[PDB]
Amino acid sequence: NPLIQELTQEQLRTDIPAFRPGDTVRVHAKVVEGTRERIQLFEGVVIKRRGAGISETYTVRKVSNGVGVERTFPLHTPRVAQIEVVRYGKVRRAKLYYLRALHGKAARIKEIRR
Amino acid sequence: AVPARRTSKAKKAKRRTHYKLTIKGLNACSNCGEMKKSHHVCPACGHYDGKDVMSK
Amino acid sequence: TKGILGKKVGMTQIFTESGELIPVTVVEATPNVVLQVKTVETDGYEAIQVGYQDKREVLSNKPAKGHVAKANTAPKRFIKEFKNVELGEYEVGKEIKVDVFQAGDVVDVTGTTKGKGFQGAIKRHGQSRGPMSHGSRYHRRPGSMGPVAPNRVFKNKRLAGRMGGDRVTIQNLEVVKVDVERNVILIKGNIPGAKKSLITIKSAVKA
Amino acid sequence: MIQQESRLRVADNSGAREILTIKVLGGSGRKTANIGDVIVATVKQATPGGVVKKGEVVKAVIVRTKSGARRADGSYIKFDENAAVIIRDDKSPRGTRIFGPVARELRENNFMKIVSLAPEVL
Amino acid sequence: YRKLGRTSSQRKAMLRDITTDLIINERIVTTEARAKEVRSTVEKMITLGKRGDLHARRQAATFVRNEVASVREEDESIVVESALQKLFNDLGPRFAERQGGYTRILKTEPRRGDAAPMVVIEFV
RNA sequence: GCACCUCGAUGUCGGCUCGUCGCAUCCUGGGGCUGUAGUCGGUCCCAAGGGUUGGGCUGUUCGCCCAUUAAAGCGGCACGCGAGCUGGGUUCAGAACGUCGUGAGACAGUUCGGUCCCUAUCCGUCGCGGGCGUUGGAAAUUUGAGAGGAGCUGUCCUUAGUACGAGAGGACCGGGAUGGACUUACCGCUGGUGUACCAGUUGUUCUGCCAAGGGCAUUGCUGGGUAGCUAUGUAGGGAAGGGAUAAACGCUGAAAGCAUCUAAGUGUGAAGCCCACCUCAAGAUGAGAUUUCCCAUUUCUUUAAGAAAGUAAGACCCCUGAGAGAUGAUCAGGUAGAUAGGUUGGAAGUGGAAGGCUAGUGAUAGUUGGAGCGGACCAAUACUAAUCGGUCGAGGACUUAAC
RNA sequence: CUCGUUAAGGAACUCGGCAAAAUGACCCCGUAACUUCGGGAGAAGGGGUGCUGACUUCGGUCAGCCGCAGUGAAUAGGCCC
Ligand SMILES: [Zn+2]
Repeated sequence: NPLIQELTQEQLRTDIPAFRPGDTVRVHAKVVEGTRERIQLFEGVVIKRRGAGISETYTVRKVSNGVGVERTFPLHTPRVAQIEVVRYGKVRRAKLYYLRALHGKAARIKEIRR
Repeated sequence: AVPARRTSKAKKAKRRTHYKLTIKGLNACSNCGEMKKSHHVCPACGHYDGKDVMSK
Repeated sequence: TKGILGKKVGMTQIFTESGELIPVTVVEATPNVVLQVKTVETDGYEAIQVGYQDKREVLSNKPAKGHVAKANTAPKRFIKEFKNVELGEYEVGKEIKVDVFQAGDVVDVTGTTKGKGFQGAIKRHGQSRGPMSHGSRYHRRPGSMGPVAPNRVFKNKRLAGRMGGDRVTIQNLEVVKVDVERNVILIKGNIPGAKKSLITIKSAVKA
Repeated sequence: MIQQESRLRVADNSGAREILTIKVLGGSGRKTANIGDVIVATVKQATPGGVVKKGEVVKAVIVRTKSGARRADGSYIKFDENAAVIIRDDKSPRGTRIFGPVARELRENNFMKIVSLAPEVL
Repeated sequence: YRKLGRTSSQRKAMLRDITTDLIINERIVTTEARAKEVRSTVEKMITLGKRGDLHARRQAATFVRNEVASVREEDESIVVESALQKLFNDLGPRFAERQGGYTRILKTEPRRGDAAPMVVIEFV
């Protein structure tokens, strides 16, 4: 463990804001359309986070044009530029897998100040 | 499946050559001399490792 | 040519310059020492005997100390021979360190696979099952043993038995990074063996 | 992964609703299809009126599966549906409207007429 | 962690009984597999008896058997100690200044009806 | 066709599982002829290395159909394989239809139903140990006589809209990219599981009651999940070459002033053959090689490759174990000590403990506080257990030659 | 052998959905062809269900609270042409 952490230490990002599963987030991804570079945005609710080290990932749920979409990211990629927390949610567990079988108003998460 | 031929005396006894008993590590007690199993309490006097153990 | 002995630490991840994610395997190799040089006049062929991983001294005996004495090292745990390397260029006492390789350097990697015990023909050989319903009594068995005419079973009829524990080499892997002050090589992909097991790394045969 | 006798919704304006897969073209014993792969299928449910009528053998390309795709930078995408678009043998939609969102892999496989009409391209 | 010939709830019953003995008796004869599993469980109880607080008491009370007494005590009454009360008043303060390792095992002999290897596990 | 063989018993077809062999070759490789312009083809010769698909209908082989493929070969092996599976079909006892018979009953006509036993002695096949040998006793590193695995193939881009051809159409020979099926490892990622991990919740019973918990109800049920084992996940592979050849094609050349690949001489030439790549291997009784370690008591049968005794180098018994494992073996250690338990910090994981406080008529909520708990994972630490001991194990033959 | 769970697909399995999985309690709404007028009928298809307070004409209804889930365990029709 400590030989691996030392090698991988110099590649962890330091500008990562704190968030939990349940919060809403805007990810500033990076797309390459031929030679062009460009930035998209992907707005949704964080539903997963499974971790320990450079190997940390999270996933975001969204509903686009009547179909639900999920996108998982590593925490430390340089191919993301920004993670912004928009709201805070009141939640009671770590994996919000029950959201993937609800729609509209049943899938509502209450807000909370922090 | 059933034995097609009976087995003779030589082949029975050649099977039975790895069918014995062993009497492994036996030492002498340090306190009372008599033989005892190593890493065990001595059954004759209740001493293990120079002290008394099966007493109060 | 180039070749070193080391031990297996584990697997991790890494991002590249362009920003791709790549799985990797850390191998640790403290300096190897050349203990003996084999030639055609003495031995009949050409090779080099290398040692790795220092050993406490209650754990060796007198013949081993005598063999390691002409090279001025501590007794070693792992001793291998490295062939097809222009001798010259080498002498008893020398140290081979990880900066023998650089990033790039397509390489071969060998080890001994993990042990798994007594296993059946389905896990051991990739054989398929029989049906699980429809009156069946033939789930997890090795098949028919052959035809009637030769009055016997042929060889290489495959069955149950002890699985794993053999040596395996994997060809054409890449060195992603070399770190000298720590004696570490990063190799792209997965390697055979368990953790703390001996690993050998040579430059590749197919070039 | 989509195999023989899987059922897909249609994300097109062609007159088909449900489709049943018959083959996974490309290879000789290939099992499964993915996002950007071509298929031979039966129309199982049509719409009253429409260029395409039920009982027809036709070709379609997969967008939008549940077990989705993986990208080189370590990130993934997954959808809640399986969907396809009926195709005209040189990759053009036989309809004029794509519904719902579409995976970005359809660019690399060169369905450029379809990436023009999708509402969102992820 | 050694299945001991039992299902999951019978193993737990058996361990909960053998560690409440040895709290009450301080010296016991058992087989050799049970004794190892029990060294682990009993020392986990003693480091809660040394912690001392209410949360530790209620943590131990999920594992120590209840309607068992351990009495060598009478000033003038029938005053009973409860084998959890002994854990918290007697055995914790005893091993105050010792770090782990509150037990020890000795090997004796195989049982007559079994040839099961037997063992004595005691405290100090 | 015959009736040698088996009547004190030799169990039929398709399917399943597991294959192996022949070549009269289905694809891929190499060629000669064409009524071969190119692109596709016809036919004959050499070639068995590898490959040769999923459904619908019938008990069904056979067959027809659908959608693909480089291709969807034909035979032998008790028409391979029931002490390995199935029992749909044929061929027991019940019942019915057409039909024959006065009748009892009958039909390679049909219909619905209908009992498949076996604890492996020997040889054989897959794995794993003990004994002795290899001529002093030991610890390691190895050469390779032999042997086994592997061996498939598509599409696009370029050469080039070039050669060819009225047009339509469209190459050889080279170079580059990316796939299908098959296979060797592995758990960082995406998932599966995870019965001594965390949480929620129903019924009833116990810890005297309240609060807080234990037992049982499929692990009571429900939501997650560490290590380990895993594919549908991730990495790699069948790369390029050399040698001798098959069909075929020569160069030089006479018998036979010419001609002629052949007799003397001299070449080219295939996915095939021997190497090249991977793994096993000196019980290869032809038992191979290199480096290092250890060096002499007592009586005589008679002095002899004699017996017996204590030892060296080294090994084992016995104990703690796991990266190993059915057992035994293998590997890590035995106080010259981190081998396993415990302890002290940490991590994954769960998701906000108990006891108080505050706001509510209450159910509950907020707060002290990312709290408490935490199997297998990571560091340190001799606190408990690896104590004390015993057993085995050399003294090196003879002949010839050179030094 | 007897049990528990399983990504994506969902009868592609086999003589045949064999064996499993799914439905299952109570209250309310609704319910076709056909018919010997009794039936068909639990046809099919849908909704409610915990806890606290107030009112309760009576049977219930309103306000509030908590969880992924309220016949929170065990027991109990699959249906159609
Ligand atoms: Zn004694």
